[PDB]
Amino acid sequence: TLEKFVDALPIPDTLKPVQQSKEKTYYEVTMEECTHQLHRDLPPTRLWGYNGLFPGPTIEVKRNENVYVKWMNNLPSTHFLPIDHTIHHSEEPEVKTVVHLHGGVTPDDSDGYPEAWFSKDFEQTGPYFKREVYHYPNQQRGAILWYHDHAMALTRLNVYAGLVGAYIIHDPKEKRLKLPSDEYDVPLLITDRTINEDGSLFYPSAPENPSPSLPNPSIVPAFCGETILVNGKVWPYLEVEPRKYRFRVINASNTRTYNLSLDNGGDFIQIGSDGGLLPRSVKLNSFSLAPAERYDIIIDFTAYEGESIILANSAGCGGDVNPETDANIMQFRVTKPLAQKDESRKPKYLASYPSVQHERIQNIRTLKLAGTQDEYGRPVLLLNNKRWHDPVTETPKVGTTEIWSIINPTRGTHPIHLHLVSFRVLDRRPFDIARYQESGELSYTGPAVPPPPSEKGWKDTIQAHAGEVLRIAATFGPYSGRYVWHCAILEHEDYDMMRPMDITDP
Ligand SMILES: [Cu+2]
Ligand SMILES: [Cu+2]
Ligand SMILES: [Cu+2]
Ligand SMILES: [Cu+2]
Repeated sequence: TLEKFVDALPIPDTLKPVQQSKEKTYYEVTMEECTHQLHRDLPPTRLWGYNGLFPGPTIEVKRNENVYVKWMNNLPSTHFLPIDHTIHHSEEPEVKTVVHLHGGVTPDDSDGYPEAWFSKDFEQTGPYFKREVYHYPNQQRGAILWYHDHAMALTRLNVYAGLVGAYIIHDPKEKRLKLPSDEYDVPLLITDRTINEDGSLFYPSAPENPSPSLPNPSIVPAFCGETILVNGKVWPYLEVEPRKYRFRVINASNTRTYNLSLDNGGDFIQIGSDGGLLPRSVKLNSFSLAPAERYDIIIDFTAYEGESIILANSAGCGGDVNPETDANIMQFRVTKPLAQKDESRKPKYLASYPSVQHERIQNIRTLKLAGTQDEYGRPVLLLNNKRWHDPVTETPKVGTTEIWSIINPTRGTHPIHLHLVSFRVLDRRPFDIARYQESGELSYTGPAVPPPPSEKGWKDTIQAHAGEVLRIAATFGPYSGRYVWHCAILEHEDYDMMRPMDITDP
């Protein structure tokens, strides 16, 4: 297996507009079969990429920039990854695609609804499709967003194939904080993969111990890659200057949760969560990062000139972490000479607090993380006992604020994500699990615990741990329409831990 730290980290180019005016910015991105080398010692890999790139081009926008992206499909009619035709019921094309701007404050027909998919040149289109050219008005806080495929029953596959990319919102009012910028502001999209000797992607076509019950192919409830990539390279190194850098850390992995640290025991400074700048910077030695979460951090290399510091990982996936493989993410080498004085800062005071506003509670939704079992013996994961196709039940009123109480009686954590909104985190609290499943009755086995400082700002994707109740608060708006919410573990999302979320007007 593969030598760590032999390839330089790619930094995806910033996409140039096809057309741009003071009034609007117009982009085109076309999904393409392409080939790229993921490691010095691998034959080139066949992948699917936005504009033929893996990752996709980084998109950079200003707050309130009036942006249009025409997302196009120029992919083969047949997939190269194992499709399990038994998981959702229809004839439709095999390959369907739709692009979701994760974290985007987006009108509903531009949010990438799972059933607004389209095939090559939009020849066929799912029943919720309305438009070719998506509109992102970016009337939101500066933040790290990312874009990826969201097609019904295909998300885990189309993302694994390479359909991911970063999208950054710059709010000019933050410039005065003098945070590291430009070359010193670098996205890190982390994706675990398993790669065959011939260089092709491997994604499992059935679980461990294929019971000869199951279909072929069969969806699996979890995927753990043998290798870790950052920005499309296996275990890369990045040469940095001895100074402060900002990194936009994005977990673009299907299932895997990371728990990140530096091997010299040095510290990160977190300045931002999914929803933007935290009110105050937080010094951390480590942090958890589940699928779809984003951490905006500063790493201060000033005193570590000449050193090699590994970005390490302690969280296992399907087993204890292996020191020689998945315990490693990437390696910094502090050997780039300074291009100029480091005029960047690491302030304490970042932004006005979340409860700067008084909201009033319209509704309290109690939501259970559960899971029946299917025809073939496989676990099916469900939000509050509903399938995706059942009539909508999460129906908040535009303009109003709800508390959502997520109850997780399962043995694992679920990163729950809501489209459109970001939200504050209130608390987590433990409970009698056997009692909850035996009777449907909820008894707390300890006090409510507030979030850690990492989670005191704005979030859109949030870890709900086993045996706990998580409470979040969201004001739903500013758009009304048809959106979704789901577990961000893609293997779960596709079967069937995803439900519609209607935000109503009258
Ligand atoms: Cu999203
Ligand atoms: Cu997503
Ligand atoms: Cu899940
Ligand atoms: Cu989603």
